[PDB]
Order: sequence, then structure tokens, then C-alpha cells
Amino acid sequence: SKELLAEYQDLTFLTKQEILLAHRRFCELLPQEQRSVESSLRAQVPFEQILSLPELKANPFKERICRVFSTSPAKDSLSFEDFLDLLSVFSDTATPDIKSHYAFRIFDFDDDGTLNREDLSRLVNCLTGEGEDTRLSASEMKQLIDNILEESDIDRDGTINLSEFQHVISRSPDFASSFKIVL
Repeated sequence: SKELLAEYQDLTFLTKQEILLAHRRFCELLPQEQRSVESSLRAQVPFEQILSLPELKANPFKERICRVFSTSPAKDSLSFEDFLDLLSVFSDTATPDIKSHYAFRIFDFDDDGTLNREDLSRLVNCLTGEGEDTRLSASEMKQLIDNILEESDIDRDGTINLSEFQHVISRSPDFASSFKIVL
């Protein structure tokens, strides 16, 4: 967490200065629960420390964002290796498939993989919706989703892995292209 030395496994879309700027942001994020003595490294940064700054309050996905980043147990959460691998998904450079995989992992909340077809159709629309969709564009892309539900067969199945459904949206629709951050 606090040092740049011990085994950072980061196959990532950030160069040497982008990593150093993101480390300075992680160092401003680190000290309140560990304030002066920096002891619990692969454990802090927690959700109490993410909730500490102004615009992380009425954002309903901030604990879901933290859980896809690392986490599993309470307070043992986003280490610096997790801190680079997460923002690499949103880097303006990274692929539309890794951004659609992250949109899946927000709706698939309790560990497993199999979400409901309604949460899958809401995942594709909560993207196509942010990225410039009027009433004729939303009807045309939901008629496109009805054909992607036929051959990745939804009646008989019910609960679904989006691993198949992201590779079929990587043809065109829609905000999986610009699901991105400024670093």
C-alpha cells in the first residue's frame, strides 16, 4: 500500500508517471484509520476512508465499486495493487469488453456469476442510457437485445452468466466504449 517495492502484479493501461500520480492519490486517501503509524498495508484503504471525502455520499454504487476493486471481508479492502488494476479498467485507452465486465460485476453483487435476465437487461440499459439514447434509440437497442436473448437462450435458463452476453454486445451498443475516468 504505502511503499513502491513488494510484488505489484499489475497488467495495466498506466505508464510509470500515471502509476506515480495514482500512488500520490492513494497516499492522500490512506491516513485516518491508520493516521500516523502506517502498519496495516495489504488491508487499508477501507470503505470508511473512501466515505471520508465530499462527493462519496449520495453515489449509490460506491460500496459496489469498493467490492469489485478488492474486497470480500469488512475493512480489509482496496490495497495499492487493487488501486491500479481497478482504474486501469476505466483508463481512456482500455477496452470496451473490460468496462462491460465491470458493469456486470456491479449488478452480480453476492460473489457467484448467475444474475437474473432483468439485472442483465438493466446492465445493458444503465450503460445505453448514459451514452446518448433518445426514445427511438432505446426501442431499436432493446429490439437488438431481444435477438441476443434468443441464441444465448434465456427461456429455459432464467439466471445467466454475462460472459456470453458481453462478447455479443462488443459488436456495437453502447456506453461500454466511454465508461471512463480522467487521471
